[PDB]
Parts: sequence; C-alpha cells; structure tokens
Amino acid sequence: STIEEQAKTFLDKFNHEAEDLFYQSSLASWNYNTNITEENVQNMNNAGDKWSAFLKEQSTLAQMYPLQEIQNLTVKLQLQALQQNGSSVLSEDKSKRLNTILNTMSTIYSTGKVCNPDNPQECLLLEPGLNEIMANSLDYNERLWAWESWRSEVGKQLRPLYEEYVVLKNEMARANHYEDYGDYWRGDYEVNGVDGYDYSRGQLIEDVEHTFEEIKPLYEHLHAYVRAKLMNAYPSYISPIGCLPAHLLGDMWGRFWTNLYSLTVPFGQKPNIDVTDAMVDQAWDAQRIFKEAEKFFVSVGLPNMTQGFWENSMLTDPGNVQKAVCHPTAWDLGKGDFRILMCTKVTMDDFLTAHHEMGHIQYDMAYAAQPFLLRNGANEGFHEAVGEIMSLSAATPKHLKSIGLLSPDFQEDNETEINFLLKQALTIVGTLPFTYMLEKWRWMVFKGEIPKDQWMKKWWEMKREIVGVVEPVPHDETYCDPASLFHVSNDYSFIRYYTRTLYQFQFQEALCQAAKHEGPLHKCDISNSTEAGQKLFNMLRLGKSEPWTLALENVVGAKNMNVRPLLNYFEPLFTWLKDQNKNSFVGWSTDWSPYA
Amino acid sequence: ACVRSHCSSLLPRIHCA
Ligand SMILES: *CCC(=O)N1CN(C(=O)CC*)CN(C(=O)CC*)C1
Ligand SMILES: [Zn+2]
Repeated sequence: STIEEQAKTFLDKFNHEAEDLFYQSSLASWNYNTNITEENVQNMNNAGDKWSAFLKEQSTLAQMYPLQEIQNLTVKLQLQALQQNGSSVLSEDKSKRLNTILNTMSTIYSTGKVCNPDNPQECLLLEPGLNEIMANSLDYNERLWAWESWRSEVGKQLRPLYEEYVVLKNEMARANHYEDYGDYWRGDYEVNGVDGYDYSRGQLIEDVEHTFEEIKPLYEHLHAYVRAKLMNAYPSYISPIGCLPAHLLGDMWGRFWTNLYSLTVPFGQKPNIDVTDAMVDQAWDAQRIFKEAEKFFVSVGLPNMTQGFWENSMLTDPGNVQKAVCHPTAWDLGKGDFRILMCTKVTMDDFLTAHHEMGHIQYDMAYAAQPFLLRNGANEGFHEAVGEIMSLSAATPKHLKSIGLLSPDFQEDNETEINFLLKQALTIVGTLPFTYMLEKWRWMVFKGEIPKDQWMKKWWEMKREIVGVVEPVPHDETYCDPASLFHVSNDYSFIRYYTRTLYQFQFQEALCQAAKHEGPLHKCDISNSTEAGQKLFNMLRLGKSEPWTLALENVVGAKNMNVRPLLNYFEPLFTWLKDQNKNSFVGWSTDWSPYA
Repeated sequence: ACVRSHCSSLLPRIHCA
C-alpha cells in the first residue's frame, strides 16, 4: 500500500544482506591485517568489492523513497544515510583516475625512502628510519637532513598528483552541490532540520577560530618556554624572538612536541611517573594489561569484554611465522564480534593505549543497540575523544596506585603536577595550532583562496603566523610539504584532532563532576563512578541516531564545543609558564628564519 | 564518505579497500 510501507520493506531487506556482507568484509580485512598474504589480500579485495557493489546499487534504489513522504524518523535517518552515502556522481572515467591518484600517493608515502647523499645504498624509510632520527636525534644537521630529504625527494613526487587530486575531489564535491571538498568535509558536523540542535558547515570554521583565539595565549607561553630551552640545547641555531625551526620539534612535522620533554622538563631532579619498570618487576603481560583495562570499564558500570574478544583478538605480535599490521586498532566486525589488534609491549605507553583502544570497543558495543546504518560515533571527533578520556584517568597517580603500579608512598607535589601538565601540553596543546593551520591551508586550497603558484608560499606564511614554526630551507612550488603527512596524502580529514581535543576535556569535566572529584581536573579518575559510566553510556548508546549537538549535550549540558574545560585543565601550568617566561620573549617574528 | 566503519583507525588507502 503506502510508500512508507515499501520503505520498511526496502530497509529490512537491505539490513539483512548488509549485516552479512559487512561481516564477510570486516572478517577478511581482519585476516589480512593479522596475517598479510596474497590470498588474504584477495579475499579482502573480493569482499570489499561485493559490499561496495551492494551499497552502490542499494543507495540508488533508496532514492525511490523521498524523505519528505517518510513519517518514521528511525526509518528516515536510515534512508538518508543510504541516499547521501554510497554515491559518487563523479564519472567512472575520472573516479578510476582518482582511485589511482589516491593509491599512488598512498604508495609513495609508505614506499619512498631517502638514500644518504653520503651512503652508497643505505636507504632510510620514514618508518622506522627517518622517524627514529626525527624523535631521538639531538643533532641539528642530521634532523635537518632527514626533514629536508623527506620533503624534497618524496613530497616533490606528490605535488603533481595532489594538484590533480584537488581538481577531481572538487568536481566530486560540487556534483553533490557542496561549494568545495573542504565544505563536504565540514559536512560531517552538519545538523540541519533538528530544531534547536542544528549546526551549519560555516559555523564550524567560526567556532574553530573563536576557540583557537582563546588558546593562543597558552600556546604562546608554551612556545616561548620551549624556545628558551631549545636555545640551551641548540645554542647558535635558534633566534630568541623567531619561529621554532621545523626540524627541531621532536617528530617529522612537529604534529606533537612530545619528544622535547627531556629538553624542556621543568624539574628534572624529580621522579618520572613512568611505571614501565613496575609493570616488568610484577611480570605484567599483554593479558594483564588488557584485563586491567576491562576492570576499569567494569568499575564505571560498563560491560565486560565478550568471550570472542579474548579468543579472536591479537594482543601480541605473532613472530616471524606470521605478518601482522602492528598499528593498534579496535575492531567492530559486526554480529557481536569485537576484536583489538595490538602488538602490546609491557610499557606504560601501551598500558594507556590499551585503555584508549578498549574505549572504542565500549563505544562500538554500546551502539550495537542501534540499527546498522546508525552504528557510528556522533561525529569524526567523538570516537577519538572517547579513547582519550580513558587514557586521561588511567594515567593519573590515583589510578596507578589503585592498581599497584605506583608505591602507596609516591610524592605527588607541585613540581610533579607541573611536569605532567607540561608533558601533556607538549602533546595536546602543541598539536592544536599545527592541526588548525593544516586544515585551514587545505580548506583554502579547496575553496580556491590559494593559487597553485602560492601553495607552498602560503603554507610557510601560515606556519609562521599561526604555528610559530619556520622552515630551515626555502621551499619552492616544486614541493608539496602538506602531503608529506600521512593524512594529507591518504585523503583524510584532520580537524577531527582539534574537535576531539575540546570534546575530550568537555567530557572529562562532566564525568569528574558526575564522579564528584575534589581537586584539579588533571588528577581525576572516574574509575569507580557508575554515575560517570552511566552518563557516558547514554551517549555511547546513541551512536549516530541523534545530532552530535544533542549527543554532546547529554554528556556535558551544552550543545557546542567549548575551550574552558581544556584551559581549566592546564591552568596551573599556564600560570607557571607566565611566571617562568617573565625574563624571556613571548611572541614571534614571523620573518626570522635560520636561512636569513 | 562512510556508512559503517569496522576498525577505529585511518588505514592507508593502498590496503584497506
Ligand atoms: C565508512 C567507511 C569505513 O568503514 N572506513 C574505511 N576507510 C576507507 O574507506 C579507506 C580505505 C577509512 N576507515 C578506516 O580506516 C576504518 C578502519 C573507515
Ligand atoms: Zn583511537
């Protein structure tokens, strides 16, 4: 009879096959990633192409059911998911070409290596080769060699391709009536038609910039402090009023400044909270690390891990008899099947990473209660923020002492409080200007506010002005230094790292109140608050069934992202940096460079 | 862009298809 009848018929049939095809695909993908063979590549390709085929066909047939005529909102939301997605209006000739550019760019990223000017035929890759240098090297010219070689040998091969990427990507974005592809990406945060919870694409830029401006005072003092310290470790090479050289920031691009901790540590004479040696003295293994994460989630009232998680998961590296992809990854295969893949080492880092990865499992498990197409995080920043807050509580001295990785007589003091906040800021606050700047550059290129003959000109201006970070060597339009980062060459949004950063502190403040924490926020462990897990579960559970603005509001009592919680976390450090930097220069010449 | 993600990570375009 009715059209909303035919729609439910249509969905019930799509969901049945999709639940099966999605699993046959995620299962093959898991096999490959755990055991890299030609046959597993083949199954994964074959199973990839069936789902894609299915989801294309279905998406088209979904248009027969226009949302206006659909009164049921669950059914509407599902039909919308399907109608929107599974759609490439880009012609099959060009799609083919773009699919190649993506592959070539991805290959060049993993494959490319810099063979040493000196060396006959010793060739470093980015991983682990150049990355070992760019983290651990304390030699200016060695870091500068790796930094430049990478950009001038690999980046210059990406420039031809990334120019063509922008053309085909912008065609694709405009065939869907989006202004440009940056606009499409901003569409992940778009709520339209939910009275009271709506959010537009241009609003994202507005809040990212407004929030960023409130963060500038803190990064300015972080930058001033770090620079004053890098003058001691690299005397002669850094101006006291200039940008930080790009090759001195503790990794290949300066995304994180984490590796500068040893150079910039406020009070080195104090103990380092690191518990890797207690983990080893107590003979912890991967099982233990993951059984301790499981206990953390049970303490807030979330479920245990499934039987199948312990049977099907790979929690350690399987040796030389088997080739696994050792990037920590949480999996939601479907049909009640959840697995983590991780080459766990008996380390504090992996301990905390385990909590991050199992947090995604709890998220995926929660929203299994949702219909298939609504089984996703509320926005590209939610899953990462869910990960990060688990790690925030587990890293605290309170929790480590509770699990016995820290002696009951550890002396957490003001200095101990400041060292922690500094190391945290070097990782969290340090990536905020780098993340904002990078996506800004990309937004602008996609928009057309940047001509190809100024791409690198604008990149380094923008780096200097926003990030306070100058190239050590002049780079022409033969370079594509943006694409020298994984996500740029591999076609992925980067604003998710900015949004997830505010979200995560917004979530922690709310869960720490729900848990009724006394002191400063950085010393908060939601470990035994069922009220904290209750509040959290009610958002996890929604998946993508509600607007991200209501999802967020459930947890935090506000409908947009907000920087007060993040700034309240680093307040003690912020007031410490200001007292420290009072005989140093705060601010940067955007013109001083090391090649001046 | 999506519909249903099976693994939390951003895998390289070459081998995730
Ligand atoms: C919704 C699409 C999806 O599940 N993802 C796959 N994906 C790509 O299309 C790149 C090959 C990126 N995603 C992941 O990396 C999941 C592990 C999300
Ligand atoms: Zn994660």
